[PDB]
Formats: sequence, C-alpha cells, structure tokens
Amino acid sequence: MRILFVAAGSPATVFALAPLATAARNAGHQVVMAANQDMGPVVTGVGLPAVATTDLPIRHFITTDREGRPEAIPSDPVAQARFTGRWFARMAASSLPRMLDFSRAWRPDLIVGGTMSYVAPLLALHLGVPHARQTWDAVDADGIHPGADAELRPELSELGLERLPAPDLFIDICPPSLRPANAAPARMMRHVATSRQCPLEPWMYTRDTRQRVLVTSGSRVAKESYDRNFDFLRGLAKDLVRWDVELIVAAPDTVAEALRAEVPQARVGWTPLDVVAPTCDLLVHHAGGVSTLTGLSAGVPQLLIPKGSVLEAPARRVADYGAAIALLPGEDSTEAIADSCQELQAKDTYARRAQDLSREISGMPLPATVVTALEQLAHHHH
Amino acid sequence: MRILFVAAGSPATVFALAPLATAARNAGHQVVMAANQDMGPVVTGVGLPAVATTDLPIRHFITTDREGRPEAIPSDPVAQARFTGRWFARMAASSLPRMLDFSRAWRPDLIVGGTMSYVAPLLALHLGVPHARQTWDAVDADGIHPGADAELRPELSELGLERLPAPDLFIDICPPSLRPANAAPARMMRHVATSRQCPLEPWMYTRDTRQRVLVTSGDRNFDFLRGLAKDLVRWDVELIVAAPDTVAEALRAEVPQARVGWTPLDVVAPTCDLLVHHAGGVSTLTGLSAGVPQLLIPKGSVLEAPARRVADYGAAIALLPGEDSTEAIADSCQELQAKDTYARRAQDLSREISGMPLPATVVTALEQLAHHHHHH
Repeated sequence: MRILFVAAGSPATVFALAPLATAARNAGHQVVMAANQDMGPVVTGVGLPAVATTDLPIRHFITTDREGRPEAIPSDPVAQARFTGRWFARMAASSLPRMLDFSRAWRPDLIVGGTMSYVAPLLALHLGVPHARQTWDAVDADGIHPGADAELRPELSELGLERLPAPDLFIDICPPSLRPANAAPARMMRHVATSRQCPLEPWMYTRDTRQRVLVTSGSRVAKESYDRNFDFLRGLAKDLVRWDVELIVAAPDTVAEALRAEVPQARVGWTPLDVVAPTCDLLVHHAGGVSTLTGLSAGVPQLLIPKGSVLEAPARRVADYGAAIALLPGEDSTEAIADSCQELQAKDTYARRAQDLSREISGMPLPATVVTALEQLAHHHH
Repeated sequence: MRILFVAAGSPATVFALAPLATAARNAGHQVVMAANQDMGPVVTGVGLPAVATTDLPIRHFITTDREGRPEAIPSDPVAQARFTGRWFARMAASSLPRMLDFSRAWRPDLIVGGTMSYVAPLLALHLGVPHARQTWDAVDADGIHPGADAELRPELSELGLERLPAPDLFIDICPPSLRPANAAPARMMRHVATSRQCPLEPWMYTRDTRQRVLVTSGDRNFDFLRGLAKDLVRWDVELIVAAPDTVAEALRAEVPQARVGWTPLDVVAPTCDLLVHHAGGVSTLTGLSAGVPQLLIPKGSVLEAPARRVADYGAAIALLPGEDSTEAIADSCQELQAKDTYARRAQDLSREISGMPLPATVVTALEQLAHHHHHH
C-alpha cells in the first residue's frame, strides 16, 4: 500500500519517524515522507523520498503569525505550551493547500504524522484516509493540542469541528514508566535511535580507560525546534580535564568552530548520537528532540538542561526516576552543572536506573510489528 | 547485537543488503556496513554508518599477466565465473588486515556478507563469530566460489581450512520459480527495491498519454543509450534515462526529448511500462518486484543465464551479445509493451516476490544464529 509519512521542520522529527517509515518500506510499501523543504536532505539521508509541505523554515512560523506580524514567545508555562501548538498549527494551515494537491496526485492509502504534524489529520479529514499518529518524544502534548485547536479554527470550522479528532491509530514511543496516567490508549513502540550517518572514525567505537562524556546538540542543524547553548561548556571542560574525562562535543559547525578555541582540551566536531551514545558514560544536553530517549535506550546517565517550558516536565520525570539529573531554569549554575556531572560520573545509581529504563525500552514492540497495525488499519478503512 | 554487514565495490551490492541491514537497525541492533570507500556515500544514503574495506576501486584488483599487461577476461562461461571469484577473493584477501583491525575494535557478534564479499566469512572465522551470506541477486555462484577458494587457499590454511565453509546461515532473495533445481536450501527473503533518494518530483508519480520506458546503463554505454534513445523517442514514447551525471549533459544535448537525470529506480520503476537494463549492475529483481516487463541486455557471461531464466519464465526478453541489433531491440520493446504473456508473467513474479518472507523476519533468524553460537 501507499503510505504518506509527515514529519515537521526539524531533524529530530524525521529521525523519530524514520524507524517505522523505513520498516514500512522494508515491508514492500510505497513510502514517502513530507517535511519542510529544508528537511529535504534529512529525509533523503534516512533513505526515504522527500516531499516539501512548505518552503518556509520553522523560524518563519515560530516568529510570525497568520497575519504576517512578529509574535513574542510567552514565558508562562501554560501560554508557552499553547504557543507551541499554535506555531505548529499555522505551519500546518500554511501547508494544507499544497499537501491536498500532492495527496490527490499521489493517492495515499494511509497517512502517518508526528505528534504536532497537524497537516496529517487535516488531510485525513479532507480526503477520507486513515490517520495514524506516532509520538516523536516523551513530551506531554495535553497543553499543546488545545493551542493548535484554537489556531486551526478556520480550517476546523469548514469541517464542522471545534477540535482536531482523535487519531485512528495512536502509536507512542514513551516508555511506560515515564508515561503520564492521562495519556490516551496507544500501540506502544520501541524508540530506535537514528540520525544522519557518516564514515566511521575509530574513536566513535574505540574506548579507552577514560570516562567518555558527550555534550551534544542532538542534530547538526543550526536551528532545532528548541533552544541550545553552550556558554556553559568552557567552565565545564576545565572541571572535566581534572577528571581526565574524555570530553566529546557534537555541535553545529559554527558553534563547533567557536568551541575548538574556547575549550581546546576537548574533541569537538559532529557525530551521530546513535553511533556514539552507547560508548559514553554521560550525555549532557538540552533535553530536546529525541536526545533523552536515545540516551535512555543506550542505558546512559544524562544531565538534562531543558530550555523550553514543554521540555521541563519530561526531563524532571527522568531525573525523578533516578536515571538523570535535571537542571531547570534557575538551577543551572556553573557549579550546579559541574557538581551534577561529578555525581552522574561517580555514583552508579544513575547508570543502574538508566539501564533499567533501557531494558524497558528494549521490551517495547519493534517498529516492524507496528507496520502490521498500519496494514490492518488501512484494510479495515478501505 | 552488533552486526557488521559487508557489501563490496558497486552500489548494487549496497542496495541488495540495505533492506536487511536497516531492518536489523530497526530491531534495535548496532549496525555498520563496510564497502569500498567510494561506496561510503551509497551506504550513508541508505541510513547506515559506513566503514571502508579499501580505498582502491575494485577494477584495480585484477592482476597482470606474466609480462605485466592487465589480464584479459576469458570468454568461456566457466572461465569467466572462476576469474570473477578469483578477482573478488583477491580484493577480500587485500582488505583482511584493515577489516580485522576494525572488527577486533568494534566486536561484531555476527557478520553478514553478500555472495562474493569473501572478507565476511574470513573475518567471522578469525573472530570466532557466525557468518551469514545473503544473495544480492539471482546469479548462481556455484561456478564462482571455487575460484575464490583457490585464490584464498593461503588465508584458509592460516585458519586450518582447505576451503571456505558453508555459511552459518544462507539467505536467498531469488524467487523460488527462478532458483536452480539443485539449489541449496536457504532462508528465503523478499527483495525490496532500494535506491539513493531525492526530493520527489511530479513526473515520478504522474503518467502522461505516452507509454513510459526507463533505460539504465548500467564508452559504448553511451553509443547504445544515444542509439536506443533516438529510436524510442521516434515512437512517441516517454523516455527516461538513468545515467551518471558524468554523461548526463552529453546525453541530454543529443536526445533532448529524453528525460536524463535523477531517477530513483525503487520510486519510478513501478510507474513504467517497460524497463531496459543494459550491461549489468541493476537487479532484474527490482523490475520483477514492480511487475514491469523488461528487456535485458546482459554483458558478462555470469549475467546471461539468470537473464535467460527470467526470459524463460516469460517476464522478459534477454538479448545476449550479438543479438542486440537495432532491429531486435526495437521488435523486443514492441513485444514487451504489447503482448499479454510478458505483462502477465511479470505480474506473476511480482506476486511471488510479495509472498516471500520480509527482511524484518530474517533479522529474527540472525538473532537466533547469534544466540545459539554461545548459548547451549
């Protein structure tokens, strides 16, 4: 059958959906993935044909409203969650006329979209094909979807609705231990780490007696759907050198270049998180995209520095579980960061709990087994 | 598990292994694919981490005669097959030191190689781990493997062996109806077509009023394409030529009616009325999986019997060297486009391929192989 996957405007949205999308291709289905135009090479780099939902990048939709006026990001956590739904929704609303034309020409039997890929359910409603939603992280969307529903009032009105409908199939990669009790019934699916790949360098797979700490931006792209920075690194690397930690830095090339000067004691560049993660004793990141779930699947302790209101509660869940330390706004001092790495490095309780969670992820159903669910869904509709 | 896949020196060897390698990745395994350095981009373009077996192009591993002149490919079918096995084995033996250093560092639990990826079983023997072999087409390697054994005899003796052992698991993507009568039992697996990807353009999924013919090849790859393209363009056919960028601009300039460029076969093939594959490289299995009739113009005695096999089945016409006159090419294209039996047989083979076990199911076989090796 013919399946249209819809990611969104940042690389982790592609990476999160790629295991199921390539598993579907591996089962003999015709599969295409739609994403913003600038995600095109990200899509084709996971081995899939790419379609552009829109030629505008996410920065356009984040910073500008449907009326073409600049919009400020609010700080209140309820407001910011709604704002997140709103900007993903105006991207979808903007993409809908082109995606309708494409879908009428390509004739999908089924549409699979990411959590906030709102063009996916809109297309489903217009065209009468089933919609499956796959989550793309462990982030609660209960405060996000209402922001989307409000912003889509014009599109939903035409369809006789006040809110987007429930998915025909909901697939959730969130480990049950981190899954809120109010989440909708889902077909569980194992998160499988993917990214853009490279020629392997011995250090990505060759350990020494050091202690391997990876500070990472999650994707090499300059703009993910969440803030990242990186000022903290200089002071942190000094702390680490006394620990003869082997410090590895994966960052966008411009940031990567500045860091080579600021912390010369480190190995700075870009490397895929899925390749290097398993080899690490600690991951330090901003708790965006698929980074946290990738770290948990590898059994690695993490320092989570969430930047963005919707990213905070999921990061605290992992710390509360015992597999991470999470430094939320106002907690992330120079000293706090150093002390946290010290403790993650030196107390094996974190590694134990990270491994407990890895084992839980590895018991979840494989993407290949969820392809069966997609086939059953379309057979029942069609 | 950690699984090392070993393709070889041409994109087709990478594409053939990619469904299983990505299926293994999708099952949570750490997967790496090794191939010639110049294939690194192909490996990364299917979504896998790449490692280089060698930086030398495969044609540089054919040795020279007594007096230093490069060795002629002999014409006899048996002789060619044996020569091919020796050539691939020489490549394998040359890459064994680099790959052994890698494998000792990475520690694969299982090694999967394509048919003539002989470094794969050698590595497996050195590291004491299982070896699976996957076919990367429908070519019988019965005449090929003895040449490899002869070439590898010194490496085999270091391991206390006189010949390569059977694979610990043999995986065949050949449709049953096309396998030899004598064929070894294999874990059967569906061929799933895989290519380098690009942004989807409307023409790739939109037909017009014309019959659509795709030609791949695969320098008289040039004389042929131009010659053929001229012909097909005269019958008001929509001609799509899949050529390298190295000749794209020259071909366009000659035959401006043909669409010459960026063509992922997995995307476009199902959309065609006819595929024409010249020289070799491409799997006739992708056309079959798409259910499209094919004109096969093999060059290399190793490619003749399998192309003959698809023709005997009735899904293709195979023009062997000397048979591909302009008239024969033209009559064959007309037949493939118009006759019932060709369309029906190609659809029959597509149905057969579609009933074969999925790559994701073969990953399970790899896991069992690894498990039984060290748990008793």
